[PDB]
Amino acid sequence: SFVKDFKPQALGDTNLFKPIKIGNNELLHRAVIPPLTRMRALHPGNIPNRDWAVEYYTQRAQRPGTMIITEGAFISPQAGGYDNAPGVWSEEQMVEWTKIFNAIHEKKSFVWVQLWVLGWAAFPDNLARDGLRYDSASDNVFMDAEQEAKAKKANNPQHSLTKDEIKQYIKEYVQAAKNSIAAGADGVEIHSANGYLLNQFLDPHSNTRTDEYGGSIENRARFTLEVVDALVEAIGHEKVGLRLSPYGVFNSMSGGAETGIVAQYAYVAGELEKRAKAGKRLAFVHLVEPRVTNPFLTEGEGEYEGGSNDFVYSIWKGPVIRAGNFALHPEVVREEVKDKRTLIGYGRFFISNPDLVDRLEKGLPLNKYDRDTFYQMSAHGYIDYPTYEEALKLGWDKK
Amino acid sequence: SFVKDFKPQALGDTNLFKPIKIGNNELLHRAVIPPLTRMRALHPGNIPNRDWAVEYYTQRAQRPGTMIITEGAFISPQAGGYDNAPGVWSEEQMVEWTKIFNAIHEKKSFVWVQLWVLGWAAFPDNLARDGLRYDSASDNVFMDAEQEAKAKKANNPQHSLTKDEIKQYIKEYVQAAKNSIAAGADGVEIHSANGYLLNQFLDPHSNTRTDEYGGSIENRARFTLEVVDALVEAIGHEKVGLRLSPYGVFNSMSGGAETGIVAQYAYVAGELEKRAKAGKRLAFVHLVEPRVTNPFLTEGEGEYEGGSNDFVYSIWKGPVIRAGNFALHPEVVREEVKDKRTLIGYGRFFISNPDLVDRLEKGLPLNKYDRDTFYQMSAHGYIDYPTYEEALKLGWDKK
Ligand SMILES: Cc1cc2nc3c(=O)[nH]c(=O)nc-3n(C[C@H](O)[C@H](O)[C@H](O)COP(=O)(O)O)c2cc1C
Ligand SMILES: Cc1cc2nc3c(=O)[nH]c(=O)nc-3n(C[C@H](O)[C@H](O)[C@H](O)COP(=O)(O)O)c2cc1C
Repeated sequence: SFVKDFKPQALGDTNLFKPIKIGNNELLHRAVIPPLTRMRALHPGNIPNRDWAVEYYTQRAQRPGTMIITEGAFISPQAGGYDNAPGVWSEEQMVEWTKIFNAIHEKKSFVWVQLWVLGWAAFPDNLARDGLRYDSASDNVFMDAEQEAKAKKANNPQHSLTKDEIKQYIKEYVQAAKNSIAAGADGVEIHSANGYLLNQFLDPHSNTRTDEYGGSIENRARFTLEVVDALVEAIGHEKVGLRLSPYGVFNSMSGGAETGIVAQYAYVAGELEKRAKAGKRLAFVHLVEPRVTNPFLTEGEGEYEGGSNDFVYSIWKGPVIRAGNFALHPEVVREEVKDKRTLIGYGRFFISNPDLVDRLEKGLPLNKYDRDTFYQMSAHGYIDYPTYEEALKLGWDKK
Repeated sequence: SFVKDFKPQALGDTNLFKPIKIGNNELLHRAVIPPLTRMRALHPGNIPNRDWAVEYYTQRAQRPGTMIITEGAFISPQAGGYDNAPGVWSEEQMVEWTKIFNAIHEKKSFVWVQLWVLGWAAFPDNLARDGLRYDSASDNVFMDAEQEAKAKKANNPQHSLTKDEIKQYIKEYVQAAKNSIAAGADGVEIHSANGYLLNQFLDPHSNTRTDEYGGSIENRARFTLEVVDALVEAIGHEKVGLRLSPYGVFNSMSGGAETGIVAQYAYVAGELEKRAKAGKRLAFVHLVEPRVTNPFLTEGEGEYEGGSNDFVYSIWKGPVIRAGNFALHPEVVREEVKDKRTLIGYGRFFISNPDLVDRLEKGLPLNKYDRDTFYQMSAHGYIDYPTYEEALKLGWDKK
């Protein structure tokens, strides 16, 4: 059905439909598809789903000029740990990502691969099966009880990375960014949000290191800015973006309770503008809003309103994509895009509305999403959500 | 005359007239008199002006319940360097500050002494006369040409403080805070703004030290937070406040051009809320707005609007006094005091309008200020600006 009690509002008279250029791409509108894990990749191999992934992405690439950021893709085996999310390190994987990049491009939209490394959010048993370590910034703080039980049972203890092992993750990040560009992607987004490895080094609760990768604002951001610097040398700054969640608490990050958290992220945004001055301005900064602190909570659960992402605008002066509970609040978006360099990420509603960009333009109803197939190895709940027309021929009240 | 083309607006229906408690004081309204140097103290001795200072302060303390922050007062001889600003280290000085504190208190208003240390803004010749060093965070960066000529001619070179000399400034800060409280002040404001010593240690352009007082966000804030910590142990946190100017460029500070500047100040605001959690919440944070980047520029000159002070509210959760070009913009104040823990500092217009708080309440015209007696050793331009009544009996159009 459509979202029952929502009152749509057309947004076509707003800057959400003005073109803007991001990197080398000329978006026709500013609604972007933020990275969404769906768990349909194939085990063994972390292969993009050979039966349904081109159609899913082809479908969401339908309104021309859309920026699409893929699911997070693992840069290498040690970076992974979930059997059914895709990676971007092997030939077999790059043969199905090429097919996907081309079909999006057939539709004249654009595609940015999110590079993902799990840290302590990985399942330590999977990793153990495969001979891999269970990594994190430190080893005396664990994500949670379940993860702790899981590592003891796999007998795969959490491991504090050595400098030489951080350096190998910087080697795999560069390779995986060269492989995505070589296969046809328009750019890569570095995932340094949502409690995954890079964010475990940025946060004071998960990073209790004493070396130059922890213990100060400057040392906690170091691994994230080496990765930005190696990928801007490897493939160019117009092909790189950075996702950050300042106030997120998913996967045991501190959020707003750490009184130091605005300084930690202000510092990253400042270094990123330092580089802009020296010529190397990244394509965009992507921010998860505090209005969603964990994406597995229903819209309106875990709004963190003792803090705001607006500080970033004072420091970074380039395009900002913002994501988090914007589809059921077009009144909030209308205000937000009055800013001229703000793009809006719509995540749960791009799952359920393949044609979200026309619905937003025209003010049409929105298809409800089914939270039970967000992760399922099915086509159902993946490629079978209907466009408005189809939902009308289906008679989703209105027939 | 009155400010010719201004259109007053009564503000009595706003939160600028709701009581609020700051430290131990219960302000009857939220317009506060920010620290204003006027150069009427006596040489030798840096004595408060024995003929006109009680009347000036008595006059501005007229509407009951006003918070008054004094002129900056030098904590000790080495902290000074201007002959005619007052200090708070000797018995002769404390005998005239007592008289002043009592007359403000007679009027049932409150008085907070600003503790001041000059660093490189001092005149190096004066200091040389007296046997004093010309201090700063470092010695290979000088404030400007004039200051540089002045030090060479006095042959009083800029000196990088040793740790032991920072420690002696922390001893004099505590003493001068105990002397003001012992003489009757309601509290002290630490001046760590406007390019003076503590702000020379906070800023990356003036602080090129390699030790633990420079070279990182954490080390540049260290001298400012030891001073906060020594005064909260010496006289209690409800008696201490901190003034900061994030975007100021007066006295050669970086302002908005340093891409690191929001992180540097976010970090100070975070440590200040860390302490609040441990019980020791300071009385207030006082911020100079970017709408005035140097106070010797006319209203509307040097507005810095590529940055905002609103980040501080995300981090510090206690009272905030904001100051900077608010008297000719009551429409901006109306919006700003919708926040429930915001006080407004009015500086050039409290010079010229002894009764500013009633004029603001009632929407009356404003007396122009005379910028040539801001610093003069005269009563004229100090205690002879008229109240509205007197300006009407004088016939300042309307008679
Ligand atoms: C099912 C699902 C999977 C997600 N997986 C990822 C991911 O791969 N990488 C990422 O950065 N964010 C991930 N997110 C977060 C979304 O990108 C987005 O920040 C948030 O859901 C947007 O809020 P919204 O859905 O209210 O628009 C995921 C969200 C959903 C709903
Ligand atoms: C004549 C004069 C002297 C000043 N001296 C000081 C001082 O002693 N300490 C301080 O922190 N600010 C000083 N200031 C700055 C004001 O406190 C205030 O931040 C700024 O002038 C307020 O802006 P406004 O005058 O537009 O209200 C001075 C300002 C003036 C106009």
